[PDB]
Amino acid sequence: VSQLFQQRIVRLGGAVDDDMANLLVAQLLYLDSVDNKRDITMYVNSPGGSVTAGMAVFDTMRHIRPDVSTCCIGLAASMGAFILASGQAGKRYSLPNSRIMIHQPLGGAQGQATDIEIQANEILHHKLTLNGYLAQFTGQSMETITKDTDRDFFMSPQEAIEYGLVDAIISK
Amino acid sequence: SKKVFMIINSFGGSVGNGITVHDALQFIKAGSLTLALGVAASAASLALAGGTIGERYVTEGCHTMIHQPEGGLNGQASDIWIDSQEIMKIRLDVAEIYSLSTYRPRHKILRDLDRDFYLTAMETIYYGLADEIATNEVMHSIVEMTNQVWSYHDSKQERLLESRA
Amino acid sequence: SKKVFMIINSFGGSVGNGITVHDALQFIKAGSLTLALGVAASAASLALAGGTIGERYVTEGCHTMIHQPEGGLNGQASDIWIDSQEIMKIRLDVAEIYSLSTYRPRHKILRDLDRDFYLTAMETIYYGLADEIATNEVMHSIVEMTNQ
Amino acid sequence: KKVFMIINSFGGSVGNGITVHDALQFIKAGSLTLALGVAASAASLALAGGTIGERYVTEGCHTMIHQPEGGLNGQASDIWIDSQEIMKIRLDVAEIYSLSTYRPRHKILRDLDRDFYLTAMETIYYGLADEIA
Amino acid sequence: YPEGRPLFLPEAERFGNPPDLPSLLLQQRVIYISMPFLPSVTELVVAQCYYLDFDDRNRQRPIYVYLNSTGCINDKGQAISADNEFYAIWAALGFTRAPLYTGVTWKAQNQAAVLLSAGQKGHRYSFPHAKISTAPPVMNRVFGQAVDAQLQANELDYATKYYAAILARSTGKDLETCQKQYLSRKRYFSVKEAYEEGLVDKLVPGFMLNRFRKMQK
Amino acid sequence: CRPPGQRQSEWVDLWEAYTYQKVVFIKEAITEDVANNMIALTLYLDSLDQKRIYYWLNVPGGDVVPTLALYDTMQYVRSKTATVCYGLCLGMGGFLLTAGGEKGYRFAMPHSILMMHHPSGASRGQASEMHIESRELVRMRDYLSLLTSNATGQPYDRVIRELSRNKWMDPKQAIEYGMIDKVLTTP
Amino acid sequence: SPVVTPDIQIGHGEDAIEMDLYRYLLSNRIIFIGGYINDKMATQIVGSLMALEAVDENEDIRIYINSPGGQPYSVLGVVDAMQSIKPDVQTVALGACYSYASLVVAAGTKGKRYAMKNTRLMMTQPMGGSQGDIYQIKATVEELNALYQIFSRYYMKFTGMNQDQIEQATCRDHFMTPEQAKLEGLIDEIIRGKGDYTVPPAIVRQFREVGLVDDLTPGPFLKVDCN
Amino acid sequence: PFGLLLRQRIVFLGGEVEDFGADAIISQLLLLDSQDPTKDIKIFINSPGGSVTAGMGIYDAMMLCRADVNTYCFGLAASMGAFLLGAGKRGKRNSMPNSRIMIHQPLGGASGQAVDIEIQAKEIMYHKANLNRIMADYCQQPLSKIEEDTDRDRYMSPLEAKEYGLIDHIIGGEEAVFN
Amino acid sequence: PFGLLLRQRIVFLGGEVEDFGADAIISQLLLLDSQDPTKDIKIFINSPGGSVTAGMGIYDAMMLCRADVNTYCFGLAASMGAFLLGAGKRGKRNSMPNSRIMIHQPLGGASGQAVDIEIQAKEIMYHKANLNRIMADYCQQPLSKIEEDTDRDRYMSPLEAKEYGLIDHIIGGE
Repeated sequence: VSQLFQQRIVRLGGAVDDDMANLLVAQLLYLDSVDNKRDITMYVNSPGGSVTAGMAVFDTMRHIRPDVSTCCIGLAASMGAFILASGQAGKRYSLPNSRIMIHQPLGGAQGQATDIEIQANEILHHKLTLNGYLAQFTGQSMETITKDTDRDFFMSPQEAIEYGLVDAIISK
Repeated sequence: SKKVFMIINSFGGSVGNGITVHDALQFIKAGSLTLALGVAASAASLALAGGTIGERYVTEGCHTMIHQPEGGLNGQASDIWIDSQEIMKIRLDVAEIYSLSTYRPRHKILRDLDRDFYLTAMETIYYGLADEIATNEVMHSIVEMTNQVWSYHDSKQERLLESRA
Repeated sequence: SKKVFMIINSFGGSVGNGITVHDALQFIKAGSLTLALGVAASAASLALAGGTIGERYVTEGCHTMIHQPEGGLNGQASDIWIDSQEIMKIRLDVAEIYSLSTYRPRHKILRDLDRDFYLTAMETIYYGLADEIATNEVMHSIVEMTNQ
Repeated sequence: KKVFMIINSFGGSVGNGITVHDALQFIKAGSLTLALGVAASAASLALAGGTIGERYVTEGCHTMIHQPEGGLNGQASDIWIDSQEIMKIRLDVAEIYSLSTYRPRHKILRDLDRDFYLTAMETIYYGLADEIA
Repeated sequence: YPEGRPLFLPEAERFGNPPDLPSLLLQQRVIYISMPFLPSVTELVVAQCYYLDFDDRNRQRPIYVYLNSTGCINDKGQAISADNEFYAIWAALGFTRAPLYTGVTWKAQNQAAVLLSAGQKGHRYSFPHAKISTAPPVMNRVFGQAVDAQLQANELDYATKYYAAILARSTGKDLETCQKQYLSRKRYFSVKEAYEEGLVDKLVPGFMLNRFRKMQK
Repeated sequence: CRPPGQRQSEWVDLWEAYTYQKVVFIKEAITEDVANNMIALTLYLDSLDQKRIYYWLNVPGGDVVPTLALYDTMQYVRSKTATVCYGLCLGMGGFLLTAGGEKGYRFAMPHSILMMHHPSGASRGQASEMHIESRELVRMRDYLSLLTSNATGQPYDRVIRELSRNKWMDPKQAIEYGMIDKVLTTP
Repeated sequence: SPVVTPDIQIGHGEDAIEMDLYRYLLSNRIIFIGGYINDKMATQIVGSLMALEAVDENEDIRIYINSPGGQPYSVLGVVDAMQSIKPDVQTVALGACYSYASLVVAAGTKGKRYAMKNTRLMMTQPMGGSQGDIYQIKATVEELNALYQIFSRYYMKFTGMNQDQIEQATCRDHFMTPEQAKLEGLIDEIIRGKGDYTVPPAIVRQFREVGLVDDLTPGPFLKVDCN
Repeated sequence: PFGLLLRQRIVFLGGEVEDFGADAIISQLLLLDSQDPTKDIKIFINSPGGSVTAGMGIYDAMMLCRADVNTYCFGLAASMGAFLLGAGKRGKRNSMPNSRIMIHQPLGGASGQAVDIEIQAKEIMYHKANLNRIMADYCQQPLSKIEEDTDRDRYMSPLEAKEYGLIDHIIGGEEAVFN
Repeated sequence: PFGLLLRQRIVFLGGEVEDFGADAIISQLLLLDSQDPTKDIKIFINSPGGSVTAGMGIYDAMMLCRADVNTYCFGLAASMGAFLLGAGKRGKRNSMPNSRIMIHQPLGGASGQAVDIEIQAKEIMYHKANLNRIMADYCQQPLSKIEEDTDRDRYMSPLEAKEYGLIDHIIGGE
């Protein structure tokens, strides 16, 4: 898997947690430092993950002074699809038979009754942060993003272009 | 007499066990009084509505809850479609009993079964799951109602202890 | 109470327990009537053959499964040679019971005992493990004789 | 009137043997102790705690005599306090046996060093029993 | 030395009520099955019909059988028991001269469902919100050779032939019709369309809705 | 103790035969479930008659909170009590020896193993609630030492220094320390 | 090895260090089969067979087999790939063979099937398990009959025996000595030591079946009358 | 070893198909297409199953390859490898003469909310509908006949796989195939 | 990966702060000051918390070096990285606009005697009073409001963290 590092390809595989997010931004610090003109293509394949782990890789891609390219491989369930929509307009690619799922992220509330209400406000703040940023990436209204994110909704790659998740597909 | 007095206290349980104790209280010839205490889950709210209309009471501390049918599914692709349609039949079943007993249309109840939501004592009388608020005053009537129906069997018990002595 | 009635409905167990129930039914002076329900395993068919010949009843849904007993344990080299001669002697011991009660030859019992052999209600009467097909009348006389 | 019990034990703590020892001398009447099979350290305290002249033993019975055992773990200070506990318990059960066997106490601590087993013959010579049943 | 004769309802009414809840149901000739078909629970139901046919005076009162179990197949799909245990149930229940009134509370999974239609015709009682399922049975974990899988295929061959013979006598269909309709796939049945199919006939006796009682008042 | 006995004409269990004879037996450790049966037994014998209650202990240790439930019922009742020791009382079981019967009613066998130590506890979580449970364990430590100082006549400053570490007593030292009253003889 | 197995290799040179033991033996056209034959190591033996195919098309690829069994489809994929290559394959049997490793040593070319003196060979019908409904029970017996019919005509091509001798041998658990497997046609040459001609007890039972040795004259063989 | 077959443009698909094992084959498939878009790529499929999400990425990777692909089936092909067997170029599909082919629908578990069950119930039906219409293109078979053969959980010998349209050629001259 | 940026003084506090995990951070911190004491050392923060004595070991080791210290927070910092976020000097404490800042008091542990409970009680009472003196230094906040902020759990946005004194700048401006 070391041959992809010289071709400026990073791999987003499995559920995103703290040690994977530290390794993923470490590869992003090196690929922009060797060249600030060529893009970085990322193969996203994730079934979900933590709330703060997906937000730790979202902001560092916006700091890359050249654009990036995101290609869906197989499936992105409620955490990888947010990484797809945060890419550059005109560089969001996907497989023709892939799958895009948009859902609110998982997360628990362990502690006191005063503690579980003050930490659920952060989850309600995470829902306004995720749906607030996703509405600016797809160009749709604020109501339609908060309407379908409560339950799991799978999206075909053909209907993902008209909705605004991806920009094009690689058929060849 | 022939009255049946059941107490309602359950925070969980399967949805199918609540429908069995519902129709077990329907085919009784005499009346039935249901008193809800603590909570009313999906198995307990069907037992609360199974009583005779006019004798259903919910305390201020009790909280009625409407829950979707939870189930465990495992099989092939042909077997995963037939049992998931049964969940649509159970959701049609618990919305039917909630419609015929609470004077409510089926469309407004089915807009409540997609998400779990807890109810209070004031929303229980407004929806129609109960009839009166079980305050401290009407609770004294429940004490005197269960005293006459138990002394009707205890009067025969008092005659058997005196005959044995 | 000159006759006893024991309903046989079990999946069977060890072969040593099936020997004791067969030897005890052929020892008492009173009659022994055996009726099977469901199946008759290796520990249960010895109680089926342990009854007296003439009053062994099986129903239409009744089956019969005959097989050689399992066992074995871990040990030294010569310790396995001792118990393997015992399992071969127990397998010949249950073959003597099936050849005496059903009047079958000894070489044909071990051929059916080599594999898991299942029997229906029809071929159990033809083999010799039972006597006739049970019905309502063969057990209506059972429940009325035990009342006095 | 006279208590009659069967002694049969192969294990157990010796602290429970002191509870059944003092309970036998609490009875005003005599006691008949008849040991069968195995007699452990908790069982030999009830065997020696009976009345002198009525302690029976069979031909195949044996008596296990050994020091107390315990499990110690924790801070450094309470190990030293509990080290004197197991020492004086071993000195307590030596004085329990010394009231019946009429032997000097320094020879019993040498037999209490390791595990000590007795057959039916030398049990009478060591004073744990009286005669053979 | 005296004989321990049993007492029945024309004789034991002076000895008081039974203390435990299964003994009230045994005096009322009602068998309530709330447990799946385990080897522990099948021994009591054989002794129950043996007790009802022991010293009954009239021997003509209908026996009420209330079933609520998974049969031998659990919700996950594996076999917690085998299909041969049901053959001891129907041979012992149908022995008595009394008619068999069968009822269902909630569920009947592929072994209790064929016993539901096996009762007396014209009195199949059922709750109006129960679930009925007829599927072909499965076998437990068997590790054998090629000829060992053939003899296990013959055991399930006799299972579909015996279960369709009960449904042909109840619903009034052919032998191959009940194998194609019921014993092919894992399907489910409601209460309303099972009356048109022929599984049940009526509801429980004395059933009345609490809202329909308010309409009378 | 599994075979039962008789009271006057019928079969009754051995621990319940001494309950009618006003003798209480404690053989297992002091836990939350067995302490609910002991403090319900003290109120039952107090309602019937007013005589001296006998407690035979075999406690090898236990918790702190259910032991204080049995200690407070000794002073609440209007009857008298007497604690007699056979076997061993370790941990909080040795504190119940000095519960009542201070006026010459604390008996013990000559080979009883006694044990006195400070109580313990464990509760983790937030650092702010760790200060509150530390105040509860401190207030339980000195209060348990104040009751042993008044019952045995020992000074309060000596119980804090000695019972903080491991301390074991034989019945020869239990007389001079005021922990027991008399020693049981052979009859 | 109960706790750990160290890397038993040797690489030594005057200037550079060489590879480990299994990499050096693979370069000399020698393949080792060890452990359970699952789907993971099945691609290792087939993939090394395709690696040495592109190096040379005429040299004899040697495969060393030492396995107590394996998956029935994973051991099926190594036989038909071994028969669909250009050069001949010299098979050497190591340790024991339990109903799947005895097939790959019999699948070698004629005249190159070499077995050792104390090798254990075994041939049986394939096993399996029943699963669920009767539509899968009938699929299971049709699968076990398909695996039995494929493995039946494998031994007919490599040994040249009759189908009645295979059904009488694979009915129960039959363990074969290489002296007995040489008569059956599974192997081609017996490997012995420096004049090692000891008689195994399977041939002493075979000599008792034909009437060459009795209890009175046991000969210079081991004792067998202790049954 | 495996690196000797990589420079000769031959990859291996062995073991159970997982998400970690999916992108390892996709990353090396695009490297061979960028090096030489004219030379064919030979694959070897030996899989006893896999997920329907990661298995479709291998099918889209072979459709993304501009060069022709060659398939080889050895060992097992159970419900995922048989779909990747026929998905290659027609006329260049070979296999072993005794390898087994299993055409069956994928599996899946469902749990959770009542609205959550009906989403994944029609999702695995849409996966069943998409896998049937894709496999019916290169087989030259009608849709009603190919949708009922995948319901039967019975393996397929390579003798009847040739006229079925799933495979083109058999290595061995088509006489070594045993029934 | 991590070794390709370790030569330019890049420290990643990934994962939970344990006895072995924090020791790898301390042992690499002494390497960077010994080779060059004039250039700055960058420390990245992405950790959901950790131990009390181990997480304190990163703060005093960063104060041991004589060079400059830059600290950046990625994702979530829960009472161990958030205390280490403001541990650097003023002016070079930058943070991401979407990173969560969690303020929480540390935990404790005791198992033995009741006199061993009060030893660990005053041991964590000393650690609570220690960090309130440190956190009030680089934030210019009084001790009255900084003790109640550590009482309850509070997830803080970097918009209000700039005026609180914990961070200094925001990367990106918005």
